[PDB]
Amino acid sequence: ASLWEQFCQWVTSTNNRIYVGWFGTLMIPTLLTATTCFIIAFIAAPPVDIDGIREPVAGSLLYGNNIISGAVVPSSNAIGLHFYPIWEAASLDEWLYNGGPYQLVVFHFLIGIFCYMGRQWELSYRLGMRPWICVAYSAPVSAATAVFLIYPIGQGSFSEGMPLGISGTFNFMIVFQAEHNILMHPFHMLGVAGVFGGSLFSAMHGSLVTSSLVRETTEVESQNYGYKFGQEEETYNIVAAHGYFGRLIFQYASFNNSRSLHFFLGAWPVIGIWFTAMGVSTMAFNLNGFNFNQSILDSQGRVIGTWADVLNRANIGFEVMHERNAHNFPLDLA
Amino acid sequence: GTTGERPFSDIVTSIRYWVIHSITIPMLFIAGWLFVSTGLAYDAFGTPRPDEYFTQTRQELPILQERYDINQEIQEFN
Amino acid sequence: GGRDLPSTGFAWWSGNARLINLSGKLLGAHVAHAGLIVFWAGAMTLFEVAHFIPEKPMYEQGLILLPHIATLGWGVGPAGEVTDIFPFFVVGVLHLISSAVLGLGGIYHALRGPEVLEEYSSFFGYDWKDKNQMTNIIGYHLILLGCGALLLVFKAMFFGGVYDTWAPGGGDVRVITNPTLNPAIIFGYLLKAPFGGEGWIISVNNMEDIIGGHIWIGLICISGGIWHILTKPFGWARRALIWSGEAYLSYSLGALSLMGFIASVFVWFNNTAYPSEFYGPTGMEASQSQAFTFLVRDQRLGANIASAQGPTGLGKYLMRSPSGEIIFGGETMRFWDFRGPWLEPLRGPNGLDLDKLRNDIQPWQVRRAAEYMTHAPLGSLNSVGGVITDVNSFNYVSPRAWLATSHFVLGFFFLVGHLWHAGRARAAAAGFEKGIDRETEPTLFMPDLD
Amino acid sequence: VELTESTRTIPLDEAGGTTTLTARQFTNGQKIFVDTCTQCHLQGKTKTNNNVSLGLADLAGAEPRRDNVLALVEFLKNPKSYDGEDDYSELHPNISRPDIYPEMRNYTEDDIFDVAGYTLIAPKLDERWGGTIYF
Amino acid sequence: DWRVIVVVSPLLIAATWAAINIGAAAIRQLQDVL
Amino acid sequence: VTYPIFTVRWLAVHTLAVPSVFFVGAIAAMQFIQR
Amino acid sequence: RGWFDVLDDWLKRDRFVFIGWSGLLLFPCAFMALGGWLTGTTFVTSWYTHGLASSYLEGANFLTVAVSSPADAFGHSLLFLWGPEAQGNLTRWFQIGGLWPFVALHGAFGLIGFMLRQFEISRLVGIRPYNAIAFSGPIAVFVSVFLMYPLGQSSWFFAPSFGVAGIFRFILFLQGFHNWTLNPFHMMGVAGILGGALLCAIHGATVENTLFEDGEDSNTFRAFEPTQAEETYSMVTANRFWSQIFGIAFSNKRWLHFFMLFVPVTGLWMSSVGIVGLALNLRAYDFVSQELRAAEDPEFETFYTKNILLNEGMRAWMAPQDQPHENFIFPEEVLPRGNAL
Ligand code: CLA
Ligand code: CLA
Ligand code: CLA
Ligand code: CLA
Ligand SMILES: CCCCCCCCCCCCCCCC(=O)OC[C@H](COP(=O)(O)OC[C@@H](O)CO)OC(=O)CCCCCCCCCCCCCCC
Ligand SMILES: CC1=C(/C=C/C(C)=C/C=C/C(C)=C/C=C/C=C(C)/C=C/C=C(C)/C=C/C2=C(C)CCCC2(C)C)C(C)(C)CCC1
Ligand SMILES: CC1=C(/C=C/C(C)=C/C=C/C(C)=C/C=C/C=C(C)/C=C/C=C(C)/C=C/C2=C(C)CCCC2(C)C)C(C)(C)CCC1
Ligand SMILES: CC1=C(/C=C/C(C)=C/C=C/C(C)=C/C=C/C=C(C)/C=C/C=C(C)/C=C/C2=C(C)CCCC2(C)C)C(C)(C)CCC1
Ligand SMILES: CCCCCCCCCCCCO[C@@H]1O[C@H](CO)[C@@H](O[C@H]2O[C@H](CO)[C@@H](O)[C@H](O)[C@H]2O)[C@H](O)[C@H]1O
Ligand SMILES: [Ca+2]
Ligand SMILES: [Cl-]
Ligand SMILES: [Cl-]
Ligand SMILES: [Fe+2]
Repeated sequence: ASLWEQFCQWVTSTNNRIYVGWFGTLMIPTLLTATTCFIIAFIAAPPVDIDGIREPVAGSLLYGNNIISGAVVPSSNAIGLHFYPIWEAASLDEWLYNGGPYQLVVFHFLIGIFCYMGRQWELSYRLGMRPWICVAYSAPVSAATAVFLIYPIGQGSFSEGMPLGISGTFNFMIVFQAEHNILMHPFHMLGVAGVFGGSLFSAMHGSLVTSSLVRETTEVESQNYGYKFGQEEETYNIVAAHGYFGRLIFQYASFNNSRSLHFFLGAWPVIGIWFTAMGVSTMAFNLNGFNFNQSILDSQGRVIGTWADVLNRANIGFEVMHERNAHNFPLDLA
Repeated sequence: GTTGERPFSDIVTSIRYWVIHSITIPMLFIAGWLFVSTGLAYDAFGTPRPDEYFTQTRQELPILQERYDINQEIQEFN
Repeated sequence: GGRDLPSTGFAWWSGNARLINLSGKLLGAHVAHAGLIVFWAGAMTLFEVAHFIPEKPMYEQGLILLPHIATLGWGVGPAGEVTDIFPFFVVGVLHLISSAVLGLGGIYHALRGPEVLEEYSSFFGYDWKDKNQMTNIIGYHLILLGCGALLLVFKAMFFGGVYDTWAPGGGDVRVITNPTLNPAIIFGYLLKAPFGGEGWIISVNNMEDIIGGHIWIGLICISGGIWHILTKPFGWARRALIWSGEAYLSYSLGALSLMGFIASVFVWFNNTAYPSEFYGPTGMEASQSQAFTFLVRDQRLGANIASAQGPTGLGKYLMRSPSGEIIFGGETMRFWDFRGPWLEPLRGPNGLDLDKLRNDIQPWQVRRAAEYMTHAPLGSLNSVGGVITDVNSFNYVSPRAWLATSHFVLGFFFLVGHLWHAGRARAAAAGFEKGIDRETEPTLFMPDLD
Repeated sequence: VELTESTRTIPLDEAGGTTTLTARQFTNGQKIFVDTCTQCHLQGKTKTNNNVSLGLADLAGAEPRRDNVLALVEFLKNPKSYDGEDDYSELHPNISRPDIYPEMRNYTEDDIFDVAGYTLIAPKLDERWGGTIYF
Repeated sequence: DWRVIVVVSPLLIAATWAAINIGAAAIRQLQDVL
Repeated sequence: VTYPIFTVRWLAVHTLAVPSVFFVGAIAAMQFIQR
Repeated sequence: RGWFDVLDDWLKRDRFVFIGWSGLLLFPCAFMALGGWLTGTTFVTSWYTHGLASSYLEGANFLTVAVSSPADAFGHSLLFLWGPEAQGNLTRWFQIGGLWPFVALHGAFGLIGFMLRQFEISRLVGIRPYNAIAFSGPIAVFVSVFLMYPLGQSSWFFAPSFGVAGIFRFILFLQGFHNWTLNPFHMMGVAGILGGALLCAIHGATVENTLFEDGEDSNTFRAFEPTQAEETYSMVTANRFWSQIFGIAFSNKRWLHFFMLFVPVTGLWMSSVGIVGLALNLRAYDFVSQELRAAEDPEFETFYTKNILLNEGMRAWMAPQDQPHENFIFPEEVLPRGNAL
């Protein structure tokens, strides 16, 4: 009846083609702002002094980049963790020089993806669903917050956040390895277990379901037309898939309950990505990967190398050349 | 459900099984222990002991460079 | 009291969910877990004392509880030197014995008490739907929390004081005689930006500010406790919130996640409530120490540190912050908001003063900077100090690093717990936590999206 | 090879005197080096001042030369500058100032002897001893 | 080599203990399959 | 009732587990090798 | 009863461990490969091939052990135990790195036997062989990485070592020497693997949160039986949810599961094509337009050129230790390094 209640009913409506909700009332402005500023900056931002040493890095397409090398360059190291909106700049050109677009895009994007997770819960509540899809989405959200927010906070500068580009991401990863030895960190190893196993189990699940499809089509048409949207019955024989997979390994290694199988399919890469998000978030505070350098000595005391020592030689080569003009003192304290 | 074999939970909860294994599993453990502690593993696999990584006449890495006569090469490397 | 899944509908891996409507057993689980917390406090303090070299810095020895006891002003003197081993041992012994008492009480309520307390007393009997009794328990816990804040205030004001790292003559255990009761300062700490140079409440820089805030927190908590004991929840609160045990758990999980994040940032950035004599330098402190150390060394070699330009054109040792303050050069330009008791003597109104740098640097500041630079919070998981490219000979990870990493991980997983329990509480109060009813599936009655 | 006596034989003074450490003395000197020296002298460098490192050429170029046991012991009692002109008792860790360096007030004279012996033996076990910070 | 003797002999003790505690049923299973 | 003892499953278990326990005892003795 | 059909009966019994005709290839080869890896990482050095300690016997841990690649002097010699290098000596064979082609060859033939096992059990059970088709991805990865990459290079030395930190070395080596992150074939591999992980997580979460209320317990896992006919979760509700959240949604179960198959298998095949290119040093190392500009203009810096500098530094600081057979003496003054580090 009231205007506010009519607005509340429109906002929370399940009949909206794209669900808005109250989390969407924050999601849509922040994500549209971040999208518009990212597109404009990726095409036409001027070079950005990321290291705060008056050495501006061309990040945009109009300044000589391609798609692979293009990036929205992180804000200046001179700024650090300081809040740098447009109204704190004396001009828009100064804001562009110091990397203000990165701060704007990253802050609105982080709010938007947290509101995406809230909106996923919201729509699951309005649809009468169980609510934990947002918990699975909290693993990419945690990883994004680790590389765009938590690593800058721990390192003390938004210039340390992952750049918004392909080659910028590669640069972030290589400097990360040289400084934190992320490959030797077990949380990253758990993340690699998560993504390799998630892809493995995606291939397994998909291959077993495709293998055990019930014959409902001819050999001419696509087999996907054997499934009708909203059909009551099962489109594949789970018992046949279980018989195959419990003969492929052994009987008790195969799921027969589809709900336990799908909980495992959800839980494995989510827990792996949670662990790798926490690994990056803890190397924000410089709790680094394992240091086994010169761990093996002979009886005289001479160092016998291992593969970790060769890995350290690679890490040193990455470190001495990174931000080549930014260091004035002997130690890269942060 | 059962393919024919005795179920494992029946097997490992038996007196006769643990009478056999209380002996077999620790004595395999001590067999591996005496493989290492008598030093036979070094001679079997050619792994240097902690004082034969470098000799008094070779202090560099003994990187094999021969393609066929590697036995004499390892010998003069010691 | 169902102790199996046919009698409860909860599997063993969700088995403590069988305790939701069993109040006395639930009280026993809590008291038993509380006893675990006090047990760790006592046994870890005894371990840290047993693994304490008192002539060695606490941050060098992997200690996290002895710094907390020393910050309160127990067993320490000027510059954090341990005068007495005994107060740390006393704090450990007291927690360990109280934990024995609490474990006996938790095991009693969990295994022999009334399973439900509502058939024994109306005071301890709680129904989750009973909004008045849950607000009474809020009020009790609020009164005792305010008393704990006032107990910290009493320790700092009337019981020997606390460790002030900013004290003249160097940091020492001093008595706070003039805490700031000004609500402008205390609550404008809450309005400061959570960003660089402002730091929200992490930038609280003096023991007077901390103690005045704790007086305000104690007053606020006691007033709010008397509030929740004297009032029922209002209609807006009843219409906005879910009123169930899982809901209240998830609300507390969200608060705990917030507090773990804040504690990680607090131990990473603040050196007032986490003094660097006990917790080691912060990352910002160590970087500024490296810049100051090499400024001092190159000035002793005759270099003009003001007019020295670096390879990039900025000053090698001294430069300007984006607002113009004279700050250390190099990558530490990002840490220019760092304040520390070894560095504030060399800071003028415009930043780092040239005259003080030229002729007022003391040898203890040089020693402190070298120690802090060589104890930067950088370390491998296996506790190998320094940058990760260093070889294995320095057994060090800063307590700041351990505490910040642990509490950030705990804060994240407790945000995950909030999401899991807030969603399940809403789904269970709405009635679809077990899945979609086939006959009344809600999407089947909606119009098509296109 | 083993940790031979030739590895433990090091110059004792400036006059050609030599001393041979024991295995226990070398182990104790290493342990003391891990405990107190490595925070600035990891792998023989000096993070605070790598112009003055623990390399053997660095030790030989000091005034007087610090490539022998008694010179390193004297530096650990009364540290000086590299040219021996200035006083570093308030700036380098030492055993004569327990007021400002309490981490070494429980070290005896034999402990200083052991850590000096390790400081002379460790350069011939690592070729990157006393190099650049990143080496 | 005495090393070979003292390495093989624990395996011999394990095998002979398993044999003298399973051999009746082992010979029975061998008989029932011919 | 009256199961076989020696099966393909028995050999499948030992082929893996007998050298596994042997190798574990080896690595346990390796833990006490001094430099 | 013919002897072949009697053997076919015995090989394809319903036992705890299925053998099959494929088991005669799979089980001895997989056992040889696994036992060789465990034997090498427990006992066998890399001191004469690499100048490294890589067994538990030398004091390395689980991260730092490997069956390391053989010496570069052997080229692509298959390094048989009876071969002209080892000459029957097992100790010499262990020392020259013959366990690497032992593990790699038996592993490759065991992988063949495993996909043959997938084919055999799929035929016996009566299902389609899409598990074997999906497993073509891992075999493509193994063949391109452990076999055709060293075959294209100078020796088996530059193959990845069968170890955790050895694989990390191979990974960093391919970054610094090949710019393998910049290769689009690896980017498609990354997209496929992260998409497969995404699809796994999203598919599991969607099914667990669109389950039908088919039981009275809060434990929803007991509301399923394998022999039931109807779906355990609501595809209509899931479709409406993802249509309103994401914009699009799956409407076909079979297409959903084929896509869950398709994404990581295609990623593995694409990354394998890139590794085949890298075998011949056919890299996507450089964008020549940006180097020509950067050589002409010292004001031009992108993240690409920074990565190029990172690769140069890694190569110069790693190659003397990573390739000790080359005797790379790089004096300290030629090592590229930035200011003060
Ligand atoms: C902090 C950890 C903690 C605590 C305090 C509890 C507490 C409780 N759980 Mg529980 N649980 C936990 C972790 C915990 N759990 C974990 C990690 C799991 C997953 C495996 C479970 C799964 C679970 C299930 C399935 C159930 C419970 C149940 C219970 C309740 C009664 C237990 C009972 O009756 O059987 C008694 C058990 C014993 C008598 C075994 C002996 C154990 C004793 C108590 C050991 C501790 C004694 C200590 C050494 C002595 C110190 C005392 C002093 C002298 C110093 C109880 C309040 C039950 C319930 O819901 O109640 C209706 C139940 O069904 N839990
Ligand atoms: C949060 C903790 C907590 C809570 C809410 C309860 C609640 C209850 N207990 Mg329990 N108990 C606890 C912890 C707790 N207990 C611990 C730690 C022990 C070990 C000593 C016990 C051992 C215990 C036994 C043996 C019995 C109970 C009983 C009871 C019930 C009636 C008590 C009563 O009203 O008498 C009146 C209350 C008073 C006279 C208040 C006296 C003040 C207290 C005891 C001293 C002050 C505490 C401390 C010094 C102050 C600060 C705490 C410190 C750790 C900081 C009641 C529901 C009885 C029962 O089972 O019900 C039928 C029963 O016989 N409890
Ligand atoms: C931890 C102790 C505690 C707990 C569990 C509660 C719990 C509760 N209080 Mg209480 N309160 C407390 C302490 C506590 N209070 C104290 C210490 C005081 C003294 C100041 C009060 C004074 C108080 C009053 C006057 C009222 C309550 C009310 C309530 C009820 C509903 C509140 C609500 O909906 O939240 C949510 C709040 C909102 C939706 C309002 C918007 C607030 C914005 C979003 C906060 C912004 C915070 C920001 C994101 C974080 C930045 C930090 C800083 C800048 C603020 C609830 C049961 C209400 C009630 O029901 O009466 C009985 C009520 O009117 N409390
Ligand atoms: C104090 C806060 C708190 C409390 C009281 C609860 C309480 C409850 N939770 Mg919750 N939850 C929390 C925080 C909390 N949770 C957090 C922080 C998370 C995110 C991880 C979750 C995620 C969660 C899930 C997914 C579920 C619950 C569930 C439950 C219910 C039953 C759980 C149970 O029986 O324990 C059983 C304990 C175990 C089975 C063992 C857990 C051990 C974990 C996996 C590893 C331990 C790691 C630890 C750091 C030690 C490392 C060991 C290592 C060295 C080997 C119960 C009422 C269930 C539910 O919804 O029912 C209503 C359920 O499904 N919770
Ligand atoms: C007690 C452990 C809880 C830790 C949280 C991790 C489990 C949840 C992760 C799933 C995320 C995806 C969300 C959508 C997925 C989703 O919606 O799940 C649905 C699934 C169905 O549960 P039910 O509704 O039947 O029961 C759960 C509650 O409703 C009441 O029991 O929930 C669970 O299975 C929870 C069981 C977790 C308890 C055991 C899990 C232990 C795994 C972690 C062990 C440690 C791993 C690291 C070791 C190296
Ligand atoms: C319910 C339940 C549970 C739980 C339980 C718990 C949680 C508990 C606890 C408990 C506790 C919480 C405890 C405790 C304790 C303590 C004690 C018992 C102590 C003591 C003492 C002493 C004796 C000491 C001594 C000493 C001193 C005096 C000092 C010096 C040193 C020493 C140490 C000698 C579970 C999970 C199992 C499950 C089932 C049910
Ligand atoms: C001690 C101290 C201090 C003080 C502090 C203070 C004084 C404080 C406070 C504080 C406070 C006083 C706070 C707070 C908070 C709040 C919160 C955290 C909230 C919230 C929220 C919520 C939870 C809500 C929700 C919702 C919404 C959003 C809407 C609808 C409904 C609902 C409910 C859903 C200082 C720093 C000075 C100094 C140092 C120390
Ligand atoms: C090379 C070769 C060969 C072969 C051999 C073989 C085939 C053998 C073997 C072997 C084997 C087959 C061995 C084994 C092993 C093992 C081990 C070394 C194990 C382990 C383990 C562990 C350590 C685990 C742990 C854990 C975890 C981590 C998880 C859960 C829990 C537990 C604790 C269980 C022949 C003579 C033909 C000729 C020449 C060449
Ligand atoms: C976990 C698996 C265990 C690994 C196996 C343990 C035994 C390893 C080998 C050690 C045995 C003796 O070690 C070495 O064996 C080889 C056989 O390979 C002998 O070699 C001898 O026979 C071979 C075979 O014709 C020829 O090379 C030659 O005639 C002669 O050298 C060596 O003289 C001996 O030094
Ligand atoms: Ca020290
Ligand atoms: Cl760079
Ligand atoms: Cl610097
Ligand atoms: Fe599925």
